[PDB]
Amino acid sequence: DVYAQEKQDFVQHFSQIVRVLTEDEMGHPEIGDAIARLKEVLEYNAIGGKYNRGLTVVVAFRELVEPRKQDADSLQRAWTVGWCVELLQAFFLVADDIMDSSLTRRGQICWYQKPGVGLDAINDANLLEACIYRLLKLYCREQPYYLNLIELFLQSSYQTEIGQTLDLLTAPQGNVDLVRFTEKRYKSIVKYKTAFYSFYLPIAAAMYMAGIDGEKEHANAKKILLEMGEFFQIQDDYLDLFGDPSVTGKIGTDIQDNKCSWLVVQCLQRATPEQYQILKENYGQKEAEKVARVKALYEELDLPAVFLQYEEDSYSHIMALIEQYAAPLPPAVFLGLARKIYK
Amino acid sequence: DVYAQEKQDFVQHFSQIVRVLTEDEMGHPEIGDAIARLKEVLEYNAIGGKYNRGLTVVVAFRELVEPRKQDADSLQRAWTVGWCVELLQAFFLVADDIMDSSLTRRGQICWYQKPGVGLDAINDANLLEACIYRLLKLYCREQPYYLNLIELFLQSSYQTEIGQTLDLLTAPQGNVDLVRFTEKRYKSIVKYKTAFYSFYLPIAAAMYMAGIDGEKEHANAKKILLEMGEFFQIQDDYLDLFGDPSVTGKIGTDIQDNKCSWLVVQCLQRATPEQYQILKENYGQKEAEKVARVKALYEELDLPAVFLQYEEDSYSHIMALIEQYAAPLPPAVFLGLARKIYK
Ligand SMILES: CC(=O)Nc1cc(-c2cccc3ccccc23)c2nc(/C=C/P(=O)(O)O)ccc2c1
Ligand SMILES: CC(=O)Nc1cc(-c2cccc3ccccc23)c2nc(/C=C/P(=O)(O)O)ccc2c1
Repeated sequence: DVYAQEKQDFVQHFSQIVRVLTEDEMGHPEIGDAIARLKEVLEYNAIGGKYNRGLTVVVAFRELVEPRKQDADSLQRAWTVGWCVELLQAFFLVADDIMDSSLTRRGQICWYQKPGVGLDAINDANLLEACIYRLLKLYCREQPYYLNLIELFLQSSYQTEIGQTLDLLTAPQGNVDLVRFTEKRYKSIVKYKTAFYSFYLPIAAAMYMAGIDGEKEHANAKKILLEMGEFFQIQDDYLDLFGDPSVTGKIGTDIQDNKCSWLVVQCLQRATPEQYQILKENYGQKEAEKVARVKALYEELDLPAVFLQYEEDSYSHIMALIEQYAAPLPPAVFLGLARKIYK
Repeated sequence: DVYAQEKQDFVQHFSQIVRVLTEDEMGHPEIGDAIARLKEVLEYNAIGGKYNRGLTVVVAFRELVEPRKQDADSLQRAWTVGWCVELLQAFFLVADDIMDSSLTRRGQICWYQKPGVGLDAINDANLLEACIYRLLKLYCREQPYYLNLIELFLQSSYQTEIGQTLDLLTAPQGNVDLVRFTEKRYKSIVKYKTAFYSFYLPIAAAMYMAGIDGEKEHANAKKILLEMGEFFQIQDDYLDLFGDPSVTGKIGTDIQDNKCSWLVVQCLQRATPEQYQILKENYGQKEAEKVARVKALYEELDLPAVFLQYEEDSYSHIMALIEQYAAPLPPAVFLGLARKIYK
């Protein structure tokens, strides 16, 4: 498995990334302390996840470039670009965790929750973002796709932030309103908040690294990748509730947290005025009594079967997209990822 | 006065900036709400200040470019780049206000303190940052200084964030330690936190817009501009305490807020072990009794005269820098600004 293989050389490349990002401290000892803090931030925040978005950059680079044109240097840049994706994510997670008052991330305490950190994590989240562009400069400045990468990370930050704004408008911190939890609104939040950076960004960055810079190829890649993104989030919402917590490594939280899960959208789409009332009361409460009452309504409305039919239809449609829009890219670029996303 | 003049056309250009930044909503009504929120953010945060950094871009552009080469379009871009500086600042202020738990900014309630906003201002601060690069793309993508501007805003965000990290390490939220309040540390905080974006960035952006892209000219501009920045912050710390609040439009806060003011650095530099003890007790307290006791120690240590001698020496040195490093730029570029900074 292309991913499992690559994981070692990718994670060992983090040591280099940090060394390089703490190198300006040598010529400027004045900022040494801030750099020392920068090291803590990266070491805590960029490490610990599965590195799936970062690894997509590498996997795609290897499938888009001739093994002859995959010299030591190209690879060093490929791992760096994957790391910039992880850095982009680490920045939205640090920030999101502050914004949603989260306690834990990847099982460990959120960076902002650490004693001594707090709201100083806001500046930390900005520093993780700064590193993206610092790395792009250090590794890619002489490459023709340099401006291309800069722009894509930028466009992706804005897409995500715009997505976050939409999500923050939909489910406010102290407001319960299932009215604005529509299918049309859900797909948008997922497109802007998740899909762009999670799916478009990693292949898109490898495409540019391979010299595939065409507006249309990118648009074809985007057509496919955004749809995969839509399925991924819908699956994440399903696995949050109905998913066995052993394999996933997560416990049900969407219901308590008033989140705009696909389940609630579907529940709202298919409900009698009386069925809507029960959810109105139970959804959003930190009481196992009410949390179990919501799962009982989803079950009654046969949503686990509305999802199974959706996963069946989605995989079908994604293959129909791959057939239609892969060319001239190798279908393996999208098939490798689809394999990971669907079961 | 070059600034006072320019202010009108600059502030009227904000209407265009917002129109342009809310234009993607027309082709994507899905995100309309987020864009509507983006409008609130810009309208509140980017408007209300003196626009001094933004106006420096314009003033410098006008002094670096031949009036013949100052066509309608060049000007539209010049006002946009000035606006990107204001947008850069609006982003550090929104974030800083959250980080330091500030109540008011420019007399009005901090954006995060507004009912319904709160920590959602973190995402807002990120959106103001996104707009910089969105504008640069919309107005400057066909220009040879395009990558140059992108990079400078990026380098300046990181410089500022690195500065912020240093400042957050120096004076922690619940920790009183005057030991790390050194001259060497103060100059660094000021260089990274304030000087780079406030002084280098605006002239530097106009330089690139004028086709002055040389590493050495920029380094010469930087030599001068960073020194001006050092004087500006030292003056801001002085005016915070000893300055008449009518002309300034601010009331003394540094002492209560445990801030690494130049005054405290000087007080610490020139103090008997007994004089240090009095400050140790009084500095950082929300009690008019202790706040007045600190101002009495600064007064006794003749710091208002240590500042007057410093302002005398600084203006002298800044002129010696202008003589030495202005060429081939017109000295008026730096003299116009120095005029504004010194009395
Ligand atoms: C059927 C199924 O459970 N699929 C599946 C597939 C992936 C996934 C794999 C490869 C590339 C990706 C590229 C983009 C998005 C996802 C992926 C996946 N990723 C994560 C990310 C962890 P982190 O890196 O945040 O710490 C979590 C759960 C996942 C589940
Ligand atoms: C002797 C003296 O008080 N000088 C003086 C000069 C300026 C200043 C002028 C022009 C360009 C600049 C460019 C960079 C920095 C400062 C300046 C100045 N700016 C501000 C910024 C306000 P805002 O725009 O935050 O809302 C506040 C006080 C100021 C005082």
